[PDB]
Amino acid sequence: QNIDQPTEMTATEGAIVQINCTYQTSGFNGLFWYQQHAGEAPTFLSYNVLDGLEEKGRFSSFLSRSKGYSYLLLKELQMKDSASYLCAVQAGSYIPTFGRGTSLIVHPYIQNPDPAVYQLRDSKDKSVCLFTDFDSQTNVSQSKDSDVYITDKCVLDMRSMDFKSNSAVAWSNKSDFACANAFNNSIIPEDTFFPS
Amino acid sequence: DAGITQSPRHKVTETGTPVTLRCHQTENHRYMYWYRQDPGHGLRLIHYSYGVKDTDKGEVSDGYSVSRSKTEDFLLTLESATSSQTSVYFCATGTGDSNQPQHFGDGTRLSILEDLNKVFPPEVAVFEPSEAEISHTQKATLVCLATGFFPDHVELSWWVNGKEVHSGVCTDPQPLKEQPALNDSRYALSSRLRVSATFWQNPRNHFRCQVQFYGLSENDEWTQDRAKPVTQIVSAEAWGRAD
Repeated sequence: QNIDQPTEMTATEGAIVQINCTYQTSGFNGLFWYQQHAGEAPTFLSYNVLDGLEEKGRFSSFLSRSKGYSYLLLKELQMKDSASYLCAVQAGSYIPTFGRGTSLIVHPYIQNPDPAVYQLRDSKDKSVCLFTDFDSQTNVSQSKDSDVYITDKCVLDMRSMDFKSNSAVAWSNKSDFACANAFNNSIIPEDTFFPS
Repeated sequence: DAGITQSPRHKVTETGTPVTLRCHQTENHRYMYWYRQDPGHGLRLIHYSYGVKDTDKGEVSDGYSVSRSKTEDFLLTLESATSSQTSVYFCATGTGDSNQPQHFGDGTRLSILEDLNKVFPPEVAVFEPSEAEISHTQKATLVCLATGFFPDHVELSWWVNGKEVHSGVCTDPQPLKEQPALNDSRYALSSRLRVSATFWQNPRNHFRCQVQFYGLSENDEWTQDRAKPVTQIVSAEAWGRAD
């Protein structure tokens, strides 16, 4: 079915995103879109066999048979839309062929950014560094060495406070390591709070 | 859920071991399917069934067999597991129609290793909130680190006063390799739980990070000094502290 779709896309909550898929097949019998949250089950979003734009709530699906082109359009993007989106093209048995999937990363809108880098101390190695409360435009490397580990960013939602925040964690087993230098190979805000 | 269950949900075993994965459904669909999902690939069909005792091959059938002795079950067998059969396996069911979707299970992570001495459970530690965060923001972020585990078959949860919490939590979607250039490197995974400063400032509040690791079982051979890395929960905890 010659299916192609992008590996990854990023968008901000509240925005519109278009996930594009191309295919070429004899005996076209329809195109499906599925959503797949990281391990678990893919779930059906849409089926299109006739040309045109079909609307289903916040999501729309378009097909052009002559171009062998479909897109899934997500409006009013939500954090819960972070997932992979799979294009599948129908179809001895009606079994669609699945595309490789497009991973969509949704960034939160941070109303009151307060970038800071915090040391925190075992309970019971001995410490980690927490870079937190930065705006979603901030990119976190991936360390230079070797002896130090830096996670990707993670968005938490304090639901009752209607409050979301980004963070990344860094640590090392080595003696030289300090939180002041932990995120050096990242471009971090100049006014980044480093206590104390 | 939607009636589809896969068993086991996780498995790690040695090359040459026979492995059977079971897909069970409730909706009595005529068709069942087994897929594998590998990085850089879409779901790829291994085998499918179009009725009781009726099965046929998919694109990646080599190394697998299936059985459909009854409507409700579709069994996938690896007669002698190979390392290349390490994957995430998804079953699905459906009516077989051109214009209706398939219904999927939640998947099974299967790790097949030449050497079981690569299998390690996590160590887990909880890092208490920074007093500087508390003063600057009136919030308190705990961090959990789960370190040194292999394979990546873990589930991390937070428990506050004996009840699982989800609000204010974020767990890394992917683990990091502790030695990125080493084959079968052990992994680390972090999670955060953020609460209000007042909630942290209660010595009666108990915060626990739990990691369930899926490991070896009775039929796997073990000859190392260290404890056999069986399926197990490893946990760490902290208590709040009065202001």
